[PDB]
Amino acid sequence: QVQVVQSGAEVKKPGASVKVSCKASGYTFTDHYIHWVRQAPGQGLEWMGWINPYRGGTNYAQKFQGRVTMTRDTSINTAYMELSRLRFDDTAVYYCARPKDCSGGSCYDFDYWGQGTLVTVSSASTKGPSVFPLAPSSKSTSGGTAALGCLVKDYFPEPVTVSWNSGALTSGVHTFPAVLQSSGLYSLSSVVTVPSSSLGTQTYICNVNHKPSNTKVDKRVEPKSC
Amino acid sequence: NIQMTQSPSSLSASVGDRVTITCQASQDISNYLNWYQQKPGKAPKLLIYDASNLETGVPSRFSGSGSGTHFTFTISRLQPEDIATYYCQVYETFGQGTKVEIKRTVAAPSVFIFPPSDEQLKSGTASVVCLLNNFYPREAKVQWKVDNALQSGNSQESVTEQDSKDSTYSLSSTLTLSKADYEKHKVYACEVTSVTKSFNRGE
Repeated sequence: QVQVVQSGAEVKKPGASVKVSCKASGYTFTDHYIHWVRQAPGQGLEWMGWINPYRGGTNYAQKFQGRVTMTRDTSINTAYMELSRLRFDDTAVYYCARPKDCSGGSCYDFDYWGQGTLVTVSSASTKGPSVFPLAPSSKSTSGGTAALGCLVKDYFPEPVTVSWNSGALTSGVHTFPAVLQSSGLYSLSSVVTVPSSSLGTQTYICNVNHKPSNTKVDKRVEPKSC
Repeated sequence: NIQMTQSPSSLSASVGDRVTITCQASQDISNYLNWYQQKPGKAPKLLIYDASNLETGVPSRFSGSGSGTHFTFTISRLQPEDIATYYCQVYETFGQGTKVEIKRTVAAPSVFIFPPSDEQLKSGTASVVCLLNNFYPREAKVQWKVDNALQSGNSQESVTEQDSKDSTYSLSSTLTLSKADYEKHKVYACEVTSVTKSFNRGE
């Protein structure tokens, strides 16, 4: 199946450079152009430029001209986007996309997108998260419904993803967006509501992944006796 | 070169009715306009290409029309999973976007409160979490009372996007205290406006 997979999120200091990879599979890498589109937090989509994998020709928007470099390695079907002299407002999710087949010479119908790559331009260092249980108890039980979860505290940079029972538990799950604490580190909670009659019978494990620190945590949340 | 004017900036509609969004190009672009759906935390997903053609795999309730400078994107019957921001785009220019939201009936939140875990207390910090589950509309005020004393400046709120199934929101309020301060007080109350959920530290 046609897939386009990018490299993981990372934090880069101001004035440094970042290079995001974009690996294409399931189709002839040279038959389609590779475009890059970025999105600042809470903003729209901004086209950066394209590269032709066949010969390597590029075309950059004048905003990034002289500051961006798009290359490719056909032997591994990977395109690269290097952004140098990083500004604080370069913090964005960076996507790569390929267009559909067309004969007009300008194909811009982006039919496959990469998952994106969050680049945080900050001097703060990477810190792995601490995961604590949010144990269900009487104070976490309303009616016949009980609430439980995991607290993911003091990590940097974003993002962390949370699943439950390795993806087998999705109904009732709410993974809140991270909040930026005054300390400069992020924190979020992931919760799920389940029947109170399943406490002590069903096993509930939260799977917290923080790729920037290469850290995965699986914690079983156990009921309280109060 | 080309400027796109997308309208409306945002809209709210009920499940089943017709959602309509327009884009105006600064110059004749023939039929070379595309429409994308971006769910929160997700990459954009192509829905309509060349302004009229349904992209392979896209449900038939999505459609587009227009040629030249005036274009339209339509969802025939809005579904709960269609909560997203939609973009039009020609060549190198993306429209400003339209955040479509669901109007639904009022739902009261289910309020839960979690005392700090013993594991976190060993680290010298206490986080107490108040959860507002599956409520509508989004407006809600949450405040913290510690031994019946109003708190300020030591709590942070986080609200999820509208749920893809029941169109409700969820909110979390996290009161952060030092370990010494947490053991210095007894009653920890979360007030949601108006209902109260509270616990005692020793219990």
